[PDB]
Amino acid sequence: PAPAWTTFRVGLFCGIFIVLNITLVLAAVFKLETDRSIWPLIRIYRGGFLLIEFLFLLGINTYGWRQAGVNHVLIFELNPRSNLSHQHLFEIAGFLGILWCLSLLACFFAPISVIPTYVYPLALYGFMVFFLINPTKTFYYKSRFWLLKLLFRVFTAPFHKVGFADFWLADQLNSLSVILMDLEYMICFYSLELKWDESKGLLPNNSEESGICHKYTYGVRAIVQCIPAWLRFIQCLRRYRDTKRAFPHLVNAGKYSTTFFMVTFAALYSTHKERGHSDTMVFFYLWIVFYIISSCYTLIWDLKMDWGLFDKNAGENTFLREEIVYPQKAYYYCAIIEDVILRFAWTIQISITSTTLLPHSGDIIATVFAPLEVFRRFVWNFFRLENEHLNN
Amino acid sequence: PAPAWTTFRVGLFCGIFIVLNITLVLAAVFKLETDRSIWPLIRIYRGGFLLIEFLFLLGINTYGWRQAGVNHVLIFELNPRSNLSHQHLFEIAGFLGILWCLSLLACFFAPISVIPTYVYPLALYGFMVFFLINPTKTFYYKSRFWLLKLLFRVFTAPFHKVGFADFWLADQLNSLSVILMDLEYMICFYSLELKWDESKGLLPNNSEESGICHKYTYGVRAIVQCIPAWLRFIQCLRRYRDTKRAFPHLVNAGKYSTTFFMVTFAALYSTHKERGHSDTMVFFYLWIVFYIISSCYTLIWDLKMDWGLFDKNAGENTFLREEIVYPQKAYYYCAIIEDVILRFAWTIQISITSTTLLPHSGDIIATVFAPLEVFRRFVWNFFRLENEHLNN
Repeated sequence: PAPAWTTFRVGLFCGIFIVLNITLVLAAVFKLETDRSIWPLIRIYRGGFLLIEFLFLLGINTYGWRQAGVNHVLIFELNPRSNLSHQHLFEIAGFLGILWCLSLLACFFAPISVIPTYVYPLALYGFMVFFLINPTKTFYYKSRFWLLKLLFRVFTAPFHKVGFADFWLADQLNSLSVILMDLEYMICFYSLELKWDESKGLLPNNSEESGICHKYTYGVRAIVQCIPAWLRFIQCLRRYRDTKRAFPHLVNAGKYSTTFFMVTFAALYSTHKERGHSDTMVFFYLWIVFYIISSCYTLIWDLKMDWGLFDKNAGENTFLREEIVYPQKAYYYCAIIEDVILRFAWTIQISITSTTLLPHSGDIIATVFAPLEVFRRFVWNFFRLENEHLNN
Repeated sequence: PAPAWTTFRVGLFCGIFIVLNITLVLAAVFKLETDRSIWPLIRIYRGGFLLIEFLFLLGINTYGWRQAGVNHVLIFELNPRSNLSHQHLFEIAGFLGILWCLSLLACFFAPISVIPTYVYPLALYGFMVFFLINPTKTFYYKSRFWLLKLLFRVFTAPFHKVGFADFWLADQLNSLSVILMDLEYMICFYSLELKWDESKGLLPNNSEESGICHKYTYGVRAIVQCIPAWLRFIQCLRRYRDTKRAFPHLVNAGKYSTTFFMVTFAALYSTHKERGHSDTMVFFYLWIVFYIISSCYTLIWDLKMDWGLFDKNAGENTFLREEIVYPQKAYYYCAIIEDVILRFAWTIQISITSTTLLPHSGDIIATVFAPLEVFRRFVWNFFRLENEHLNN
């Protein structure tokens, strides 16, 4: 039984977040001057928005798991006597939303300072990380260090054994590639083009230094995008080498290997089109070919093995598995169809992120389609854990 | 314990109220011009602010009552199957505070509208009164219906039997004469003063006919002040008539008629000042006397019977009673020290809001001195019902 103080905190945070969003929308529509470049602001705050949203739906997921009766503490090897309820996740999400809204509003108005408007985002991300790395024995002194340990163990995956938590968190990271992409963008912007000992902050894009972060002449953007795929590929390879069972781990390695071919081919087509080479169209051709070969194959891995659906022993449960726990079948069907639709959109977003086509529109497309695969992951987790619980 | 939805609603409403208050303060500091008169607006919203503060303090009172272990249900003679915890009062107070802030902000800014400022208070108070008298079976139907029934019982006190709750709310209304005075000010302003078939709203007015609501006319200012005094007076007269006890029911007659004497002398003094007679200062002298015989008499009623301190069997509890249920006597000492200060100020406020003196500064004193008698009565309730429980 959660104390009422937690629920009161949840309500307080939700209300403050709601009004801050409303007033920030009003300030955006009214106070913003239209000539000044605005895109860097969204490219900076998109990561914060994505993380906050993901935390919220993770809380929803754990509440749903607890209500459905799926014993998840044992399969997560979590401590039964010390576990996090959804209310705490809601408080964390609300507090982060409050700080993000305040930071964006302060950047928007900027009454007075020494540096005009480019001081708040760094302090904001610093507050986030200091919350993450808090060494005191407070603020859920169990969850923070546990998450830090899991993150460090994932970051050095090829040496330690891989469990359920390891690959679960790795795949969750696989859907937040926009986080690290925007992080690298902010480093590149703040290190090379931005003059810290300067004023203003509306440098024209006609300048030669402009768009350097947008260009791929260094070639590290593709790598920084495909880190999670590499991590997952090497974890599944290590799992195979440990257990010596070829079929599942090799298929998983293939599914996670298609994406390096994706990004490498997209980058090569990009450099050949900017170089004006005569035969730039063939790499586009095999680009769509790899599109199909990756999408169709991640689809079959998702629907066949992950959820155990479309099985020939379905029986009376047509279009589902013989044994189910969630009573609403329409939720199953909607999840399948939406999963299919957004699977292609996810790799569309990857391609636009790593291709640098349509500078006017590509940023907008990435922005709109970023907060959708996170929703897909949220809905996916339900059925992944129900299947794993039934298998166990 | 209430369902967590209750606490969540309480937190949400409190947070939105805090954020609305702070943004209203910022807008007033920034947007408002100093030259333009603002006093009518604050005189309008004072009543709503006082009511909201009263509801909050009532919630705190009932929480403390339940915690201290006093059997308040029997003493109020309320049904045990339907009682309101502090959280319900908290959510109602937060809701009304939300609409109060929203209406004040709408009056303040008025970005796009047809009627600038002179419809919102009417709509707010109308919705409040409709909420009070909504005949449907929702939104705490029993509490509102019971309160309406007991209000009807109180307003016909000379005919109906008087009880504990009757005189309790009679006293609460006595300390809340400010809302009645402000309501009559609004009524006369809306009927005769304000310019209806015009625009903008408040405009500088220097004519003699302006400020008639600031004037006493003939008696329209004193009588509204002494409505609570007259009501409590006739309640005590009927009580004496039914039980036939001399001491308390006859001293309370002077208790509630001394304020009548004071307001009448205030009216005569203000009229003499308008006439400018030489003998006027004479009525000033007895004024102070008729000031004194009010406050120090009311005081000797409170500490001796209602709270019942200064008992001859005080013993170890210095200047207190021999039996105290509250843990610390520090609250008792604080109450005793604050009662004397706020009682005199209460009488001063009753004098000033009726004598129509100090035109440019008296209203400021009235505004600042309105929201403390509510706090005084909030302090009073604890000890009053505690002593009543001990008497029972």
